[PDB]
Amino acid sequence: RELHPVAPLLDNLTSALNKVYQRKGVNISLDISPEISFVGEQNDFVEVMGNVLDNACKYCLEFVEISARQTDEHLYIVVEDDGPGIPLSKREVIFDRGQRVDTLRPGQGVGLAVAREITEQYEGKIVAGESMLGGARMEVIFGRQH
Ligand SMILES: Nc1ncnc2c1ncn2[C@@H]1O[C@H](COP(=O)(O)OP(=O)(O)NP(=O)(O)O)[C@@H](O)[C@H]1O
Ligand SMILES: [Mg+2]
Repeated sequence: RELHPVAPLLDNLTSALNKVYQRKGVNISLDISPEISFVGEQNDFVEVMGNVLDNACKYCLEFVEISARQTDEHLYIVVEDDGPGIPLSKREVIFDRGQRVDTLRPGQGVGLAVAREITEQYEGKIVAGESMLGGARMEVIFGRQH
């Protein structure tokens, strides 16, 4: 399947988000080596990452960090923020379908339930954890990279 360099896609997403949240002054740092790529449908990668990155910008206090690594069959994108995080007791239910009635602000994404379902199409998943900053750590994993 087609190969998509990750850095440029994340750059496109950040740029769009920097606008939506320009008033908040979120500082988004990226550590994505140039060779890291995503194998699959570009829009799938962007829908998942757009939802996770929008959440980080929305809930952070100021800092958001994005990093990535890849192995032979998997791609790992980690998004960390310095916000309140996701309570231990909620790191499960946030991936289930909820009452998302008209929450369609122009920057809203597909939601985490749908984002996880997309990663599962690639034999992947999304793991909710805690960052060093104490806020959320979301690790997005896509499989089927070989
Ligand atoms: N980075 C984060 N920091 C704190 N809470 C988060 C974070 N990411 C997700 N959540 C929580 O998980 C919930 C569901 O995620 P998601 O499915 O993206 O929400 P949504 O319905 O699309 N609305 P929104 O939280 O504006 O993205 C959110 O409403 C938050 O309560
Ligand atoms: Mg969302």
